[PDB]
Amino acid sequence: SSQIRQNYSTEVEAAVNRLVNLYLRASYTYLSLGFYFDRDDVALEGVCHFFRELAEEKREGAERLLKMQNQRGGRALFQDLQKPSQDEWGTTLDAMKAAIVLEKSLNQALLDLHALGSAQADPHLCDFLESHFLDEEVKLIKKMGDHLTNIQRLVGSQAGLGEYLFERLTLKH
Amino acid sequence: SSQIRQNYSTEVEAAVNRLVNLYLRASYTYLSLGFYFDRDDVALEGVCHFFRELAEEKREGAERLLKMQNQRGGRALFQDLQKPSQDEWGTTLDAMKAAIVLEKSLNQALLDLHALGSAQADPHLCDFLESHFLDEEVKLIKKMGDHLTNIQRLVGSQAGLGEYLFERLTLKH
Amino acid sequence: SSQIRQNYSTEVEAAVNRLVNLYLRASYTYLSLGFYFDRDDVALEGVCHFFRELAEEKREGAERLLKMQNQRGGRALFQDLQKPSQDEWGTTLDAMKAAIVLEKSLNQALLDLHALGSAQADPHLCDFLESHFLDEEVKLIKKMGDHLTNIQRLVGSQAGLGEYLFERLTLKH
Amino acid sequence: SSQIRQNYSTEVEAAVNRLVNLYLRASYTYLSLGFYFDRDDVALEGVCHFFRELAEEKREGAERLLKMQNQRGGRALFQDLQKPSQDEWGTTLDAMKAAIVLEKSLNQALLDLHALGSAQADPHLCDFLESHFLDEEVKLIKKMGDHLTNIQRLVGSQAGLGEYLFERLTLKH
Amino acid sequence: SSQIRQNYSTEVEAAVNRLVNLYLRASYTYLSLGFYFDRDDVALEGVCHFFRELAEEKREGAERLLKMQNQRGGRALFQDLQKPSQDEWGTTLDAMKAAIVLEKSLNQALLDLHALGSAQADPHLCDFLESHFLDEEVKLIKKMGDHLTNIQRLVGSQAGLGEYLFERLTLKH
Ligand SMILES: [Rh+]
Ligand SMILES: [Rh+]
Ligand SMILES: [Rh+]
Ligand SMILES: [Rh+]
Ligand SMILES: [Rh+]
Ligand SMILES: [Rh+]
Ligand SMILES: [Rh+]
Ligand SMILES: [Rh+]
Ligand SMILES: [Rh+]
Ligand SMILES: [Rh+]
Repeated sequence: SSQIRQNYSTEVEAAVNRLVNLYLRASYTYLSLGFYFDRDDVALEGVCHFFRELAEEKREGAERLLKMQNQRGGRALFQDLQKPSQDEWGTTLDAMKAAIVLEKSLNQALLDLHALGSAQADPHLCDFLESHFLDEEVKLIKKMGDHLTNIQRLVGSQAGLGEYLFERLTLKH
Repeated sequence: SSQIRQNYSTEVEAAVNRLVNLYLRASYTYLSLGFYFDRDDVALEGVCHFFRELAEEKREGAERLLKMQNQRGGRALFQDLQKPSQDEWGTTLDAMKAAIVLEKSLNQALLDLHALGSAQADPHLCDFLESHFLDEEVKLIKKMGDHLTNIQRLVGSQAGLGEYLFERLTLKH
Repeated sequence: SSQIRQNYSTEVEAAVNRLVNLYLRASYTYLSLGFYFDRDDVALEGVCHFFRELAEEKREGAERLLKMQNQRGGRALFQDLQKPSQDEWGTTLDAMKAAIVLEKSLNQALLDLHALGSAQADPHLCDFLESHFLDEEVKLIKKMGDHLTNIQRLVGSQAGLGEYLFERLTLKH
Repeated sequence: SSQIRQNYSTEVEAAVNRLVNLYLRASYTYLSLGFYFDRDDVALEGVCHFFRELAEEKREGAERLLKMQNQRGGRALFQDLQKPSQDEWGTTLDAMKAAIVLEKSLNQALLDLHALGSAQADPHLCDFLESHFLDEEVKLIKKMGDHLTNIQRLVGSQAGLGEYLFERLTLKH
Repeated sequence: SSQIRQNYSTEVEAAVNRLVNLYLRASYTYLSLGFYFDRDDVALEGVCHFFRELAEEKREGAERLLKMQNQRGGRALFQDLQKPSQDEWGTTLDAMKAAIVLEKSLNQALLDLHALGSAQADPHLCDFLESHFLDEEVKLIKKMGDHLTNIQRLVGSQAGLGEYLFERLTLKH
């Protein structure tokens, strides 16, 4: 390019690069979450596994965006990746709350990009986001909301017991 | 028909149509119960599965009745299907109580129909209800009573914990 | 929820609940159609099979909508299900005409919902309807139009003969 | 016996022997029907097959009754078997009408025997008739009624054509 | 070329290019015929299949000619492809008549080319037409003549019935 670029605005190109940064930031956040749950003084393997899988999914999301950027003739531009918001993530409940906040933020960014593409008359972009991002995000947020509810029901007056049981009976493979 | 109809009273034909409505109503009730347990703020997958399976069983029961109606030369007549008694179903305990009430009502309707058939000297009807309905209903009600007892034992002073454990350890496949 | 709900209007939530009622009503209509063709004085097995399969498809459509409602954080609300428009459905031709009228009505409801979602800036909804409903409906209506044409060609001056042949040579498996 | 006989009245024993004669008579009637359709000037193989299968089923019914008679300690007593009501059976329509008349007569005899057994407080008899006779008869009569309807629809103004098509497309394996 | 060209006249080269245009035109005609029979108000799947297969065969014929043109050192030259002679094709009978007219025209063009090749002393050309075109065309025209005869016999006084039966019992796979 510019030998292939067609109907692909500079605005959308810039927003795609920003979304890549957001997805890589989310991947980094999930990497931190996963290793926190691997600490010997935390030790919840099912929760390490849940977050490590999400780190992989977010990195895959970034790569799909980057591939799309190149398919349209746009140019990938990478920025610094800011460190995650916390160094320690508290309880499973605290972590799951932070994760849903994070996913809602990604979802809103996807919706904003879809709106931009619709405004720019870019149906390929709209289709691409629909096909590989919007429903995945909705399904993920539903799963996290389900988890949050189960974690909340388990707090009772025996929070340690509840945290163990949720990891053993819901999260662990 | 009337080319095949033999020993099949208008009373039994009408009661079969009413029973079809009752079974379809029960199927609809179980559909509502299943989706309630799928809500992100309820999130008890084993309970969604239990009730969704029952919705299927009740619809199958209605279809078996309708097939029998046609085999005897009776005429299926459908009525409005009233919506389920509740929009929200409370706890697993509340739902299981509502389900046993519902099944007892179906059972009583089957017993009433059997009595009508016996009064009408209709042994095919009596056999049909015996063969595919009465024992199924008894087995189902026993299972629900077993579940109720286990749910009740689990309430303790930690109801959330008990509700989670019953779903994980009894209901989930 | 409201812990997961995002970009999901009360208008769309209400319209989804109405569409569920429409699909369940259509399922009930096809149940009635199927059993009518099973009557000993009608006895067209291929036509029973065609309509019974459609009853299943419409119920599946309702369930997909209900699952989506929960994924978005909306709340399923069920209403009375009105009985089908007829108790007896006439000829295969009459039934197929009623079925296309019914499917066109479902299609229009889908189009209205898509328009609402587009107006509400809800791309997940738009995608969902596109992905699992709009093309299925178009394909189904085409098939029914094909059937209608073949049935119409077969009426001739020997309608009974034509009705038998269409059931034997087009509909029966 | 009388070493095993228990709760088995002379009335029921006599009625079982009469029912055996009725079933063997029906088997003989179906044998005649089958061979009539095998005549070179009739030549409807699907109709020969339908009636020959029924001859076998009726003989099996007689044998099940005779086995039951011996299991209860009753004594089989055979009478002359009267020849079938006709030597020539007309059209497929005529034959199917005669067959439904015949099956209705067997059904009524079964119902009469069930009533006798109920009056004699003979639950084994009632169960036996329910288990192997009443539903089989209902299913058979439904099938014949279905056939009659299809045959009737096919008469049109081209009866020969209709008779051929029904044999080829419904009856033939 | 001209490095390979040997015994290949400019006359034959030009006639091969014209025949390519004729075969592609025939392919286009069969494409139109196929989609006409797919219309919801025509709906004869066996006839769509028959003509769609012929569209493929004619395109293959054109490609074989083009390959031969290159093997001999001739130069493919493409011309505009005129649209088919009709937009709507009437009955199966009308379509089959148009198809035989079309195939006879292709056959005559093949015969004319063979005569040209014989006149030009071009045995490779003569062999090529014999090997892959002349017998295929004769076999195809025989099949179409067979179909025409069967369609004509079926018109009777019930043309719709006949058109359905021919599609179901001769054409459909
Ligand atoms: Rh996993
Ligand atoms: Rh979109
Ligand atoms: Rh299950
Ligand atoms: Rh009974
Ligand atoms: Rh099917
Ligand atoms: Rh859309
Ligand atoms: Rh058979
Ligand atoms: Rh009985
Ligand atoms: Rh083919
Ligand atoms: Rh030659």
